[PDB]
Amino acid sequence: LSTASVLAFERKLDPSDALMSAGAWAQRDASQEWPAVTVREKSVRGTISNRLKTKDRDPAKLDASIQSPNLQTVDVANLPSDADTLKVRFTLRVLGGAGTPSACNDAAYRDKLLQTVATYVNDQGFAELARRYAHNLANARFLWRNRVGAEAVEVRINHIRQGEVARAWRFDALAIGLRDFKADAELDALAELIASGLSGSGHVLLEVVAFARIGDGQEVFPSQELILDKGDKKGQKSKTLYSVRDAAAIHSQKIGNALRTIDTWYPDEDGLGPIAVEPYGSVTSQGKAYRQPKQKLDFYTLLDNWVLRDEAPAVEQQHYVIANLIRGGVFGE
Amino acid sequence: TLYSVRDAAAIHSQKIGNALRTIDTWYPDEDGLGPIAVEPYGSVTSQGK
RNA sequence: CUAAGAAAUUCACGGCGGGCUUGAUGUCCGCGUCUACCUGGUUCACUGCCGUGUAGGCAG
Repeated sequence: LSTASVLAFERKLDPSDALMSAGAWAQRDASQEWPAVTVREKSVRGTISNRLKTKDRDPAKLDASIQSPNLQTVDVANLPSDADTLKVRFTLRVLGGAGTPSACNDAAYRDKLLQTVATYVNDQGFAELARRYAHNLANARFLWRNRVGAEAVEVRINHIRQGEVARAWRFDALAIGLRDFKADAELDALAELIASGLSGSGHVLLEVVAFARIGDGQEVFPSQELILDKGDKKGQKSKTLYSVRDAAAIHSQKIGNALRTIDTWYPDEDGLGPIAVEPYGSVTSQGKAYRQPKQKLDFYTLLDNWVLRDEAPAVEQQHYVIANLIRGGVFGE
Repeated sequence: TLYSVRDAAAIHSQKIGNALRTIDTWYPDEDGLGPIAVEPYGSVTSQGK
């Protein structure tokens, strides 16, 4: 018996597009009304400071190229000059039961995966993965470049049942560390709530409110809208920021990628900090191919070893595999 | 067109940032001119050199 | 059984120097607005001396 070839693990822990507004610190308690940060426009005259060749380039050509300016046009977004706090608000559906997919060839593989995910729900419900998701919510990983340089970052997490509240935590993202993962009673409570929310025990819907003193007038960093620019259609414009209806927003993909930094046992290194959890797991910015497929430590070959040969490595690799299936994606080519 | 914000005339942030980093006094030409801005291929483009 | 399935995609920046917009002018002529009226609106379903617990007689 072989396994299914067309498989589609689905999205789970879906965050919303984070909207940004701006106001003053210590009046953040009664703040549901702050005006949105909007993407402004300005012009740039710069030099050319990139690396330049010494072969097949004329001396007069590079003398004419360095000494002539570059006049591009970019987008920015700043806080107002009397507002020193970047508010970031988003919601987070926690669905439940990310084990089984909904695209399967083999019925025997599908209920076999149901057998092993019911085994994992039986012996221990989602505890350390819930710890790591609740701790990424606890600090400000969703604040990417908004985090560094801030003197005070607060995370407030409310839970939704009806037009009312169920619990109101309060997390100090400066006091809560960045690298070494610990556990505390509020973090235990949030990890327990979404621990119920992950194993299909019902419906969990959260909304997270963040605050950050940066300083009045400073640069915020919404995400960047992409463009191909392959050859022709060069353009007067660069740095297209991302927006919604009249506000500066962060993509769902990148705040989800901020939620999915779990793996501390990748085989390349273990003291540099965690990386992003994905098959062929390697962060995009570094470019170094972490989690080489020629070892047994993929999601592909490891799932093929774990569902046919019925053997197992240590429990942390299974935490990585269960984080892969909570992540979603494609198994097989 | 002059740069502005809501109801206020403004200087860009990078113009102030350029005026802060005018430090370099060891470009190999001379000390007769003075400090220029720190830059790779350190170029005062406003005088074309 | 949602054209099924899924995705960090980026870091840096000096726009600037200069200028004569000016000359001249007829907005005109004429006109019918008129008929009738209940604000008691409660101008807070309320303001005050007996004990600051529903515990009192006034042209309220």
